[PDB]
Amino acid sequence: GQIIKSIAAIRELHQMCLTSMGPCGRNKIIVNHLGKIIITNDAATMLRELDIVHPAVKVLVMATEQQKIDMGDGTNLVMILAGELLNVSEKLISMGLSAVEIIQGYNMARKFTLKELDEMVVGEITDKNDKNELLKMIKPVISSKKYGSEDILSELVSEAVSHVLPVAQQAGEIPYFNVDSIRVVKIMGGSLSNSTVIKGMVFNREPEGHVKSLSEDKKHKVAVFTCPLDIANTETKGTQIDAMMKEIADMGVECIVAGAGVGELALHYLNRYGILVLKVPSKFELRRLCRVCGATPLPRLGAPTPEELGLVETVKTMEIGGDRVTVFKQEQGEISRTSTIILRGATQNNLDDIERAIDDGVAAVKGLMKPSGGKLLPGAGATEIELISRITKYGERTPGLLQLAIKQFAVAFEVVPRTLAETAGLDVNEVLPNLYAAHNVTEPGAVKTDHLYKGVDIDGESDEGVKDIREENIYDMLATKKFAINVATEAATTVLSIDQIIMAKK
Amino acid sequence: RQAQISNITAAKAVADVIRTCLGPKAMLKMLLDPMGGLVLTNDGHAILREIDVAHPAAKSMLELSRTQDEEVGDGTTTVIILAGEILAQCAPYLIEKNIHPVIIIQALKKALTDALEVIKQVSKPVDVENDAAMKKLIQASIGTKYVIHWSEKMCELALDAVKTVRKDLGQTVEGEPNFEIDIKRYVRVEKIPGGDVLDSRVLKGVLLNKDVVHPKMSRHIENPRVVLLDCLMCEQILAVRPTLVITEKGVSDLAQHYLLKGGCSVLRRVKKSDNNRIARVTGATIVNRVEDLKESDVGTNCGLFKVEMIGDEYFSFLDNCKACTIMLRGGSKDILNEIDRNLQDAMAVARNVMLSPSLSPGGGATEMAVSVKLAEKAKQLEGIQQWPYQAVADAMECIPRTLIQNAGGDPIRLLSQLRAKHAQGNFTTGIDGDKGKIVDMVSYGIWEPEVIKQQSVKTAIESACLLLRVDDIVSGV
Amino acid sequence: KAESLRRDAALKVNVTSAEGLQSVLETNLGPKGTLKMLVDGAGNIKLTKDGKVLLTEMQIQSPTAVLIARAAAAQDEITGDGTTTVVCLVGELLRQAHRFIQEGVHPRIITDGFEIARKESMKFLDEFKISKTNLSNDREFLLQVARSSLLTKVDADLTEVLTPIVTDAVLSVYDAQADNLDLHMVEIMQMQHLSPKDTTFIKGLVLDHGGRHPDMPTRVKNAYVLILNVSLEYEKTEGFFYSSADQRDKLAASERKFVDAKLKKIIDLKNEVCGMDPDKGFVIINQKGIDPMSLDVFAKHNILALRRAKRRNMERLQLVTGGEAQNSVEDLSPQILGFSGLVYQETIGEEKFTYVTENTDPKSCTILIKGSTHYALAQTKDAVRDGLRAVANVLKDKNIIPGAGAFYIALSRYLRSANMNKLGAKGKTKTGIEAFAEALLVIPKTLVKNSGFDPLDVLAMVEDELDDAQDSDETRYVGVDLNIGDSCDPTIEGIWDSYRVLRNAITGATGIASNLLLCDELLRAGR
Repeated sequence: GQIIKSIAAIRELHQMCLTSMGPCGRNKIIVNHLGKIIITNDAATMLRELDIVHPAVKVLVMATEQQKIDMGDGTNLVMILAGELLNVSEKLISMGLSAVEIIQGYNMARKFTLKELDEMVVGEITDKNDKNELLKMIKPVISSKKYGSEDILSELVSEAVSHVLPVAQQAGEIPYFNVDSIRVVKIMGGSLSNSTVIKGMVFNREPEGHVKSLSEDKKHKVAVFTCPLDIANTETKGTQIDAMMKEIADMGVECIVAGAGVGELALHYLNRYGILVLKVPSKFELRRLCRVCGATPLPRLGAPTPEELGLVETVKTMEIGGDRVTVFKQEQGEISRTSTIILRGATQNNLDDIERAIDDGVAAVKGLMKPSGGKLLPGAGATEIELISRITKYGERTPGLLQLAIKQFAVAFEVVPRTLAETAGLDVNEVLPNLYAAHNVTEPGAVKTDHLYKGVDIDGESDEGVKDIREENIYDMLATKKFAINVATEAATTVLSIDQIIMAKK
Repeated sequence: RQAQISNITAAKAVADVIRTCLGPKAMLKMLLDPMGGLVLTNDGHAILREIDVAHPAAKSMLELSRTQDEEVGDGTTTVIILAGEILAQCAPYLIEKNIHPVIIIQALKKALTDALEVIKQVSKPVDVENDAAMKKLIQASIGTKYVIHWSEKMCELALDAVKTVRKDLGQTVEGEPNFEIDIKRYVRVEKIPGGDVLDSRVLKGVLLNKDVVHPKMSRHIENPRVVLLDCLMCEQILAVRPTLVITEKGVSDLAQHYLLKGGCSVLRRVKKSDNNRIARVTGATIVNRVEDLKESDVGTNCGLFKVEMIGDEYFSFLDNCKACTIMLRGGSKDILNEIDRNLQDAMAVARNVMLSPSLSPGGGATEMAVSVKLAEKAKQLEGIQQWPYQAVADAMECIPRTLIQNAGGDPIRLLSQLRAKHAQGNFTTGIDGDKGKIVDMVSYGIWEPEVIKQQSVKTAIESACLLLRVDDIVSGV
Repeated sequence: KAESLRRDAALKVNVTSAEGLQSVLETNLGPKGTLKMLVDGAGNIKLTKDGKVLLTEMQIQSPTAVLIARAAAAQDEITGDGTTTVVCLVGELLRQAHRFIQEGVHPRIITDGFEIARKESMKFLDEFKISKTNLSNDREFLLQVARSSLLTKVDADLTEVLTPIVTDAVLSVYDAQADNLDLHMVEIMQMQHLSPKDTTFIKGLVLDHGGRHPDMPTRVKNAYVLILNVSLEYEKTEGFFYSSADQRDKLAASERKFVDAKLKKIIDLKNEVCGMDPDKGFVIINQKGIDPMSLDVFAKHNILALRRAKRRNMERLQLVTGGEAQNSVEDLSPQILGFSGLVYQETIGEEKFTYVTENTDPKSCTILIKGSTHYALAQTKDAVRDGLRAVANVLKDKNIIPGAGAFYIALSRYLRSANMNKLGAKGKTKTGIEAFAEALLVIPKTLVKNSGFDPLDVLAMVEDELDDAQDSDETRYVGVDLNIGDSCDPTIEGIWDSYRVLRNAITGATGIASNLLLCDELLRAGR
């Protein structure tokens, strides 16, 4: 049985993710073959580092790539749903239900699940781009990464997000928020309260010039050059240095950036006269300077055409955690298209891992864009437990052997409320049966009131049963759920269809 | 938990052996002895007889089959299959869900109570005082025996047997014993060599194969006075007004003529143990020597005395008006023994219906009906017991599954059709053996004594607790 | 402490075993058959084509084959022949089934068709039989029956020898007035020092111990036989003192004179019954011994004298001539003697044997198996023990079946064409209708294979003639011609078969195959 051997393989990565997902989750130590210690809860980082052996794993891993590239969340939702969807299929296999009949069932359930998810909508983010509306989503996204640190990270992100979401109104066809709109840097030392946000670009390299600040005027004009700065060389061969700034400043420039090297006298004179000098090793970061300072790089040398100058409010050199950085930023004007997250933290693993979490929080806001992304679902398995009950109803409505598959299909959605419990340390022999009753009630009405809000208690508030998601404002993104169901349903269908693994001609 | 797992793996194997031993189309099992013997029997008792087991849990599966067979003459493989899957379906609940055995045991007890409710609901009443229907019932219920051509009397012989043994008491003072029957002891069947199966008859009393000493003798005395003696003496006998003289030892001509002169019959070779059986049905006093005969030698409670010869042996009828003796007739003692193999089996069939006047929907309709009724109860039951409660429902589907598998049909699709037939339709929908089709038990009767299903479930859950309650296997002498 | 196959490969094990019993016990079928060698390890060789010998005296390695063999052993104890056809039918029923098993047909469905065919096979058997009259002029048919059973078990040159022997033997035992026959009244004797073609039919009974004295008459034309139980050797009443050679015998002869007075009384019978009269004679066969001098006196009166008789043959000897066993010569009467014809004692240098023939009214006969070697005497002994039961099956059951496989051939045609058109089973069970009819060809097929003739072509030539009968509106009994290679008519050629054998052959083969096809797990007990 190839399908039996495949089940054995997925049991390995199922064990990996089963204990991973959740704010109470457990970290994994990952040793890079190049000599790096990686400790994270991100299963995408895990699978990137995990060598793949059994070809059936290649299906599940590439599935998580579809989720992670196309959606900034859902990594464990794919691995967790997929793991159990194939685990419960072992019962269907052993009951004698053929592979094609199991496949037909999961596809029939794909339609049932998607239609119900549309009915599970509780609220909707009205796209006010307000810090309060952002926090409603940013908090639960930061959750599952660092439990209890949401206060520090929420104030960091929601304020940083307001830097890259400018004042926009009547805008549903104008896209905003590129993933590169928020940069995160690492400064060894300090703690969470030592982190901050800069409204613009921060160079991790120490100040290279001798000038600390520009003038006090608003919208200090700035130049970027592409050609190497030296004594004017003729258009051909040749087998003035400082005169560049005499040309640049004509329009109002206090800051001169050189995308290339610097000539003899200018290295002294550009800084001597109080002008900031910059050369950037990252050429995409030069494209960032086009977005932060608004600077249009001059393709020629020593000829700052007026159209090749930008307007940047303030550029200064700043001290972060004792290690010096150079800041090219905007200030209440020519609003910066990039904001920088200043992470001060002493442990290089927690420091880097905090960045890994904030990177995902940035990605979540990309999904908070206009593509039908405001829809909210009830979190803490209220979506999952309610889906269980509604799926079993479709079983009663469905004649044939498809009834057997639908029944085992609902069982699979218990892995998410189970994982929330096993990681949190509440007895799965008590929390799970209390979840069933909390969501399974006889409502005097067609609208379940306060019974779609029943949650899973991951807090230390000792209580028999579970809590209400509105207490902490725990909502899940509908688009994350809907896309995840599509990925996992098709991914499990793929594994369930593998009848033989044949080596190609070699 | 590892020790409890090993107990589970034991019963799964016991069941896999017995699994396909159920049905008129049952597959045969090959018993290989180390001496080279090979037996293809379909008797699940014989299968369990030779199965050499390792885990003592399997030894309790054997003791379970002994318990069922001793009480209810049927239920052998029904209990082994049912009990094993009851344990097996609980396996992921033990290992994966981390459910403590005490929780699982408590859940099975609640399922037992609820299951007995369903068994009552699906029952069909039958009137045990309708002897004509009891003949049609027992004759069909003993189906597939060697005496089909003689089933008329091979059935009626058992009906007239249980007719009298019925332990009849009913009142609110002591209670209703419900016609408790002991076929082993209370019934003393006297198999008569000679005759044919259909010539077999039923008597009332005790019948002895001890022959008569003189061919001319008082043949019938309606109110005799029986002298039970082992050993002047012939005259001493008559002092107490006797009519029948029974001697333990051999008897000479003098005892024939002297007692005949006074109108007394002579019977020889009757041991004091048969003289005690005479006392059970008449009441004569057992005496050794004739000089010790006293006035207590009486022949009370003697309805009929008969001396007829059958099978080269004269018989002494101790007839009187929880005991009976059947005058079974057979061309040989092996034919008489063949009667037992088929007749006493009918006695169990009648014992079951006399135990409770109720029938069970066969063809597996009982089990699939339980699997549906438990499902409706499960979703209405709160607590962790929602998980183990469903285990019994999945276990009750194995019995109808084996009826399909041994019928050669699709074991998956036919079960799902049965589920829908019991869900929206009647509880009487079962499995046909020959056609392999889903049929209603109204058309294809196969109505089974309910007490078989009641004791099968009771003993299955009982043994399931015995297998789950064991936490380790420890060596000790 | 358990071993079994949760996969159905137990069927692959059982089928593999049957294929072995096929390849072993198939090649012995037919007058074109081969001979199997059983070596007992003590140096004795049993050269046999007989199935019962190959079934009961083979070392069986396969545990499944133990069942097929022991079950087939029940064939001989019911009908007395047909054990090879059981083995072949079983193997092909299992082999044709394996084909349908791999198609997903549950063993039940296959088995039910095997039972449905059994019901149909009984119809054919009763319609195909030829009712035989009880005319004692059936010598032609009885001779033909003997050839059917002999040509199988012997080399076809001993058939011309054994054909009149077995035929005339059973003609003697078969009682008239519709009375039965008793094969226990037909004696089979073992004699060495002659060739296998010398096997002979004796009208009466032959005794082992012959005369041991030079004056014993060679033969008596008209013999009157005495069975004498009196001790004629040295006996004494239940003091002997001699002082010289002269006084020894005077005392012992006087004590033996108690015998000699009976020796006088025996020759007083001889004088009472034709002492000197011509064409009359006196044969003495004594349970006890005869004194050497008592033999001399028996020679004096020309008496054929035998001594130290075996009890069981002596009990027969009373039945042989109809005389009585004499417990005392003083009771010796003239009418006690039994009359017989040619009585002679043939001299074999090992032991002279007494031939007591042309007897009063014994209704009993003896077949003397002649042959020098042990492997030859055994083969012939089986041929006689088998053929006597073959001719018994015909005289007991007046129904004879056209042989040469006409039963197994025509039953194929009737079950192939009619059953589905009868609607006598079911649509899915048709796999059993085909399986059985295809397996019915194992008998006519094996008969051809062992002859060297083309297996397929001979079966085709049979079907062609059977088709002619359909348009000819006549009964044409078509069989396999194992000599020319073509078809033949069993009723013209003389090849016959038994109603009872074929009845129990199909019944048993269905049972053996049904039990094996329904096998699920092979279990180990006591381990």
